[PDB]
Amino acid sequence: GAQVSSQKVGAHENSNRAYGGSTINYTTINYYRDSASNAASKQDFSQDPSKFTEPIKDVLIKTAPMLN
Amino acid sequence: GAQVSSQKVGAHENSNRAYGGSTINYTTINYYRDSASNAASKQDFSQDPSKFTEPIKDVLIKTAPMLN
Amino acid sequence: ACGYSDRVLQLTLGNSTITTQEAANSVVAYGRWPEYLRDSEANPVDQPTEPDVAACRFYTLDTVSWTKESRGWWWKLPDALRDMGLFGQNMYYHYLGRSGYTVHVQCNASKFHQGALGVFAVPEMCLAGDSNTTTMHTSYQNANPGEKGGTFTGTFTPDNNQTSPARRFCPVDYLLGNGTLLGNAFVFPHQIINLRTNNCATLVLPYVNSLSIDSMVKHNNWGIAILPLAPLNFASESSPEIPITLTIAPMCCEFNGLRNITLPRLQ
Amino acid sequence: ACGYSDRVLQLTLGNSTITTQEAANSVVAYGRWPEYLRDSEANPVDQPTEPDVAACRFYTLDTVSWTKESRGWWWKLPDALRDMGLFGQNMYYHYLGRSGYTVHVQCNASKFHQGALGVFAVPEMCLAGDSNTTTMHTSYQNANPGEKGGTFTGTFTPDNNQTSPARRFCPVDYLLGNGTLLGNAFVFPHQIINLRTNNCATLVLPYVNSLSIDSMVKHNNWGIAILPLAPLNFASESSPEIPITLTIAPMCCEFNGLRNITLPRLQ
Amino acid sequence: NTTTMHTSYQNANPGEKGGTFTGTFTPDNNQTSPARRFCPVDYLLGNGTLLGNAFVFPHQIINLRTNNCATLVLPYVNSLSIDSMVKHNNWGIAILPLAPLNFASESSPEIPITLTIAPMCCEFNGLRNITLPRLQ
Amino acid sequence: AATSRDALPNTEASGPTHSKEIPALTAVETGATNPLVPSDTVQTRHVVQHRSRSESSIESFFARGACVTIMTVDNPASTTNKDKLFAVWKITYKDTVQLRRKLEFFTYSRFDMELTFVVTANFTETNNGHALNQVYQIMYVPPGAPVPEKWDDYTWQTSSNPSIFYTYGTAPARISVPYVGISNAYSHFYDGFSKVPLKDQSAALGDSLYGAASLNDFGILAVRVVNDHNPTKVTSKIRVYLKPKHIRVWCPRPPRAVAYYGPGVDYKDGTLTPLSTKDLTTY
Amino acid sequence: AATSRDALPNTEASGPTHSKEIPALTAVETGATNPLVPSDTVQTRHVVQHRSRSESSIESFFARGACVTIMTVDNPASTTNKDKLFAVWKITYKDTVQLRRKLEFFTYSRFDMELTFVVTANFTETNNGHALNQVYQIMYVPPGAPVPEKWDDYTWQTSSNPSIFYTYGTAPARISVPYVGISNAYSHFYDGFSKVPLKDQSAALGDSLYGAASLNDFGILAVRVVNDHNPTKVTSKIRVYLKPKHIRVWCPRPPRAVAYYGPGVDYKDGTLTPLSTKDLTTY
Amino acid sequence: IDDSFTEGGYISVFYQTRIVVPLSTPREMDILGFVSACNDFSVRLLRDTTHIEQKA
Repeated sequence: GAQVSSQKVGAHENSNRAYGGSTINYTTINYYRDSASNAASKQDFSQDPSKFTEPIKDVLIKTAPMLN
Repeated sequence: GAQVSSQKVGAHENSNRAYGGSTINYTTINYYRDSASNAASKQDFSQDPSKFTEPIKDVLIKTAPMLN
Repeated sequence: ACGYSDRVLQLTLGNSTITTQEAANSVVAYGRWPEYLRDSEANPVDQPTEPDVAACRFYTLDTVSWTKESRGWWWKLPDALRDMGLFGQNMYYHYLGRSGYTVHVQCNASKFHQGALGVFAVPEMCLAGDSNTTTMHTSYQNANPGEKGGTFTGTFTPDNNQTSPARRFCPVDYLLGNGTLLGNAFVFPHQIINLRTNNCATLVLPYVNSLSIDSMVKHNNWGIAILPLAPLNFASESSPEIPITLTIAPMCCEFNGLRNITLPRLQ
Repeated sequence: ACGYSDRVLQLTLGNSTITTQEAANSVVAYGRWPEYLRDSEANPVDQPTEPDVAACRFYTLDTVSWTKESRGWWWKLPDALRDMGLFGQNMYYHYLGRSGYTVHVQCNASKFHQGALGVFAVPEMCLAGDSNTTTMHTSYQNANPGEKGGTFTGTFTPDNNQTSPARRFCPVDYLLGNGTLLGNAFVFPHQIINLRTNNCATLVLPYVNSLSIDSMVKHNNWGIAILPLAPLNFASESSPEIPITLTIAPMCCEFNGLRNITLPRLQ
Repeated sequence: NTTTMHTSYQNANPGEKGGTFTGTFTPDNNQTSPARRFCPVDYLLGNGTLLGNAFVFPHQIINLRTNNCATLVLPYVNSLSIDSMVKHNNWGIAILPLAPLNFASESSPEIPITLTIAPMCCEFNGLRNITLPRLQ
Repeated sequence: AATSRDALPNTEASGPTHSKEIPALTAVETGATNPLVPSDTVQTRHVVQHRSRSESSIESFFARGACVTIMTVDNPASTTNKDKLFAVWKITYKDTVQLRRKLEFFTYSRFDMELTFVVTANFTETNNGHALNQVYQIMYVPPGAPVPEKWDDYTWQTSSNPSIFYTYGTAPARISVPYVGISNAYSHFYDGFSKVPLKDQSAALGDSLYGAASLNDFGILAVRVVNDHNPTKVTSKIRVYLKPKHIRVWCPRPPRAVAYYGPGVDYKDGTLTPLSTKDLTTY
Repeated sequence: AATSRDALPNTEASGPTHSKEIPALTAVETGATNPLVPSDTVQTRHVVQHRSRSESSIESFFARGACVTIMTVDNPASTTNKDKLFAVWKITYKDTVQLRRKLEFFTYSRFDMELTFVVTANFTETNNGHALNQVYQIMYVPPGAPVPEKWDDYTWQTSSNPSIFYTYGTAPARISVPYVGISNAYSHFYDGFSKVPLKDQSAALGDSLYGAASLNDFGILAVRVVNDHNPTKVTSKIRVYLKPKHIRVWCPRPPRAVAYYGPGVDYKDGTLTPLSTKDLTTY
Repeated sequence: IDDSFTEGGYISVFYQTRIVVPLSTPREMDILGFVSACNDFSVRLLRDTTHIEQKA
């Protein structure tokens, strides 16, 4: 039950495909029944730093005056 | 997510196919998530030696006289 | 349109009402605002009691005087309140108590004074003791100062008495009491009351903890820690003094498993 | 809507940025704003070079101290800058240089001081010398004070030395240096910095001159002249002192006919 | 022959005047304080690599019989998008007499070689205060 | 959709200005930090930014496997007057400064501990002797289970105790462990006591240390030398490397500033001075 | 489409001539080289050329893995009066002539360094002793990280330092590294200084060596003997072989003509004479 | 790391005027500086911070 995904190649010469065109993939196969044994899939996300940077009981427009 | 490609066999006897006809392939499988870990795919290209041999602010016709 | 300028607010949780006029548009801990326990992530199986208005309202603790030699103060919320009306009585009556907060640190001067008070709301604020021999040995009676709260110090002083020790925290200020630089402390939900501008800071803190609902008598959650960033100065006068005073309000709180009354050795 | 009230601005010409907070909504010379030379009215035939960001940015000249006996100051723009980064180096390298400006005269006090500085931007400001014998004999070296600028005086003093003279301008203040009443001077593009209110004046001056593009090393264009209208007073104190400081920014400038470097006898 | 690369800046960047290749290598012995200069030998193109093989870089041979000038247009080449100037150098011209000059049974003849360079499509970032290197 | 290996928002171009818009001016009281982009305080060009945060992601920060502890154990001659050494380490990262500071930036954490073992070994005594390739037992003794008395006792029968038998000189042993926490995140910082003191009891009967939660959270590791007393005494060391794999973190606490002291946040004197000198007016 | 394993343009046939076409005559001033094919200066037949440049391709030239350095390390008896030897080599190909000349034909390069380790080991002293199969740690200490003080110090805890634990006698260790350059190609030749000298400073305060760029480009390798002081002192050698895999090259510079001297292009006297003798008129 | 080739630059606050105050005001006020990255910043190639040492 193959888990084929795309690597993030830096368009390197003769790596399979780059500035001549083409993509690069890699096969994965979870082998153990217990999930906490799978390889850290590294396909992690990224949230907006707002819940820490911009946390206010209102909204802040940058071009506006801070302390209204 | 198999990467099957054709080898460049020298039509050797009983190698799978040659002067009796036939082709020869080989399976590849990128196993690591990090591209810089893939096997050097050796399917590299070849540019024209012109940017070094024939580099001029004009064009050079061989049958013509060099210093026009 | 009108004067609905960020500078004026009117908090009303429960039957109390704060109405400040230099108000620096309030902070909501982590975007996440206080709420009740969704059945989807609940834990204890009985019916959770909810004082609602009975507790949710604003309770003023006691005021702290603020001089030049003032080195900062620190409260332990879950505990800080323990007396304050019913949120005090319900506090003890149950084995489990999940409570959110709304801390409004009140403190105003004239246009002629100067200074900045960094009001930092640190989740799981484990302050460090004072015995170079044994670690964490800090006594409860002493570890939970309540309505009065504790106070940061200038430089560390090791507790030597060992026939029997003084078992207290010796929280140094530049290390935010928990051995970690103050200058970097601006990472927790916070507001700097900067005397020139705003004359109060309002942080709404939603219950944060590794558990759905946990204890109160035992385990603490948020802890406020107010430190003078810019020291207070007024006129070529020996020493000036303004009085900082916080008022906290427990919001969306609920408590489980009623029993007999808890009566901790706070003395 | 919001606090986009006239009192706050944020000039950004080039890689520099001014952000004043008492800002009296700026003046644009004559409605006409600074721009490049339209082919329709161009004159010299080569390719005009344009430093763009390299020059266009804000250059702070040097600050002037402002006391009670202070009688005013005066700069000669085209020249005033002559050093200030590349607008200095490009300045000299070409026979022709058309440049627009944005003068931001910075100067703030407390609510307790008082006074008004009339910042007048006079086009073709020909100030008068000081030799009752010969007229206009004023020396170059002396006529172009640059980054430092000159200063208006109380009452005229004739230069008597004649074996060899002092060849300087003797610019009287009530006559705006060019023998014409100050009270009537409010005709040129100007702003009065009136300490109670605004703490700066911003005038954007578009290149004005009888020619499409002219010289720089030679001919001057605009000239700033700041005069204390309302004298400075503070508390029954001998004498108070606030420091006025201008920052100019050459805008839409272009220069023609590159050569060898000009090196004027400025000493 | 003692320390490598110790060549001084003041000396390493000759500017408008430029430097000049030499006949045979001469080791700098002064060591109370050294002469810190380059000693670029010609058959090794100064960078320890044969001249006869040097015809690999963009080049033109001005061969007195024919052409009386050489014109090479060099596009900025460097491991970086845009780099420094005061510091890091890019291209470097190196003119070497391949066929030695001769004229008539005369003691010695002399012709004057003169280059003229033109910086093309240039751009510069981050303005500051003026740099004033110790070139003396 | 915004993954860790994207590409930072490309820098947009921007010319002169004179607007009543005031990006540059903040006011830190609000606690909010002005999200000013380079494009605001200067004229910027249109850069097509390729760089991505793919490596700083919470997952990758903890991508390397740190050394949580070392464990000395040794097999002596039968005739040894002393009992045979079998080390027993209590699972808890808090033993070495490194992994302990990384984890400590965050208030709470949910990770899948993936423990690996690099076991080594030399002949103690000067004596010139031999030893047939030893095999080690690394028994995980779950919180509350009976911790091993003698080296060779019944406790090691391991009928229900996850154990590994590592043969010396071979690919270093590895066993993945899922979030074994009683709560919903391992609390890197516990404020409060494990037993409240109650007036109708003695000061002792109900006391306890600050910051301590569960008696045995993670567990304990029993490691013996499985072979019998051999004439040539061989001491060994089992360095355990813990690498948090499927991980998550909450509340960004400021990093440890002064040298660690004990299991609790407490700090010894002297070590109290962290910063370095520098003139308030020298680059 | 024109790959490296094609087949050189087949030789076309060609008879007599008497044309005003002048292929044979060039004029090297133009710098351009006459692309004259055999078919021009002679009558050629129609050869169906099979040969292909598939092996000379930039990728295949660097297809073999060269030895960038050797590293001596040794585990002595506890009682050793001298500190235990742990070698530390600064990642930089420039240590041996071979790979250094190949790379040096080109001005710039972008490659993925694929480091392999063939570790060996013998008993130093005459003494007849034994040693249980040693295990080595090859810690990559990134540019700027703290380089290891003693053999067994905290630096080796390696909480965030890519390290490998090689057990002696086994398939030689291998770790691939992606282009770790700060720029967009490793500059095999850097012309210019790392600090410009400025008049308003002392000749010292602002000086620097020609050709040097970054203090620690590639990095440093710390390699210890992981086991403890064993009566029989065993010295080991870790030969690292670097093989540039996914590679690219720019600007074809003429190959090094005279023996290498130091990290910089500089050259010692004597070695200055490279060519051989031959009579200008003898085959 | 304090590398010369990859130098940072120089930051420096000066008085563009002077901090002017009225009578009966504290003549010596203090400024606090804060620093942070922008949605452009990013780091790479992880290592062990020099900042905290484990003595013995």
